[PDB]
Amino acid sequence: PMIVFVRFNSSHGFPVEVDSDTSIFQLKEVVAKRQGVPADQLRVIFAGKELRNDWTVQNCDLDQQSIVHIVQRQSLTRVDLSYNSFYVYCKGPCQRVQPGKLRVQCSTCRQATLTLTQGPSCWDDVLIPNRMSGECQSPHCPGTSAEFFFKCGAHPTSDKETSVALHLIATNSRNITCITCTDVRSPVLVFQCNSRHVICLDCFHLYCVTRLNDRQFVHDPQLGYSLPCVAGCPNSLIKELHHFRILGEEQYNRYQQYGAEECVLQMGGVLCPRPGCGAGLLPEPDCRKVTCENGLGCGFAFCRECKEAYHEGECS
Amino acid sequence: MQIFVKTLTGKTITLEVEPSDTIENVKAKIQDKEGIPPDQQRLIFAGKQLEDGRTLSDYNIQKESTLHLVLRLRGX
Ligand SMILES: [Zn+2]
Ligand SMILES: [Zn+2]
Ligand SMILES: [Zn+2]
Ligand SMILES: [Zn+2]
Ligand SMILES: [Zn+2]
Ligand SMILES: [Zn+2]
Repeated sequence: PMIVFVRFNSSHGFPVEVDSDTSIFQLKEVVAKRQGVPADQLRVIFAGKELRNDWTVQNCDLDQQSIVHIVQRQSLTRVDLSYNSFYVYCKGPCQRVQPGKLRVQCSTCRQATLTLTQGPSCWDDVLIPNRMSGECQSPHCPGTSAEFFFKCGAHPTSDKETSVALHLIATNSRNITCITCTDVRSPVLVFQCNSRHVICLDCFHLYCVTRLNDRQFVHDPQLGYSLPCVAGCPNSLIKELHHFRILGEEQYNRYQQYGAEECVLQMGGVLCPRPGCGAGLLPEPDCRKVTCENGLGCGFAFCRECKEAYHEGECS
Repeated sequence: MQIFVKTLTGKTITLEVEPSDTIENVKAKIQDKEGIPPDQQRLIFAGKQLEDGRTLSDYNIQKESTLHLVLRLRGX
């Protein structure tokens, strides 16, 4: 036996115990009795698809305590974008990289009632907004645009309990050796250089930690603060910066802080030199007098060039 | 959902947002809390300057994540 959560026309999810071999029609019957409606007017929507009455729960790839939407009047469970599953960063309760689930909602009413016209065939289809289309089966919604989302697969997750997809991470099903340690591990991160160099998560973490602490991350105005392929290949900066979640919580926050500092500096700004401040400031380019100014700054007025208290004339 | 906005001093503000909120909405919320006019705010996530027309979901910004705030000085 297993439990399936049912959201009945956007209602709060109630559990239904089923068997692996329970048919969708049987599930429609019990929900029908509970809601006082005829079963023939029910439609079951899951993972971007309407489930047919003759399918069984296990045939529909319904995991334990997942959620189906029921409305009135290729499955995303089997998609492979490139076991070879997807991975997310689960911020809680796992606080780690975990195998993920690909799901989809209506981009206009934000409910998982949109059925896809076609399934996604590449990461771009699920990562680029509005790339895929469908019909929101909600009674009063004219939504036609799909909004994909990801959930951690290591425990049950509510409908809005989403996690960021780390689309460079792949199951190492073919035992590719790590470019840096030469060992075989799973999963691995695949850089988007021409060579598609593969690195294990142990070495990727150490790569990130050592480069962060040495201020060797790279600032790119279009992408942010990132790192390229460990082998130095060109045009290989990581674009989805949540991959640096592999740093762990403390170092990830230090990464975000350093990245913002570097962003200020690249925009031609200055970091306030007063001890205990360090506020990021963007004065006029021609301006030598910089004042760290309702509750954000420390009030220090300093010379942009020598970083001492503002002074007339040449520095020193 | 809850997100945090921090200056580079570590000063922290908390906002209630939706993933579909634009960066301009986020700046209006910051102005509502701290009085900083939006024209002086620059928001940064993971080192990337955030654009007024984009949404939090456009940057995959998650519940409880942090944006960094730096200030444009117009006086200077
Ligand atoms: Zn998890
Ligand atoms: Zn809708
Ligand atoms: Zn390795
Ligand atoms: Zn490479
Ligand atoms: Zn200051
Ligand atoms: Zn000076």
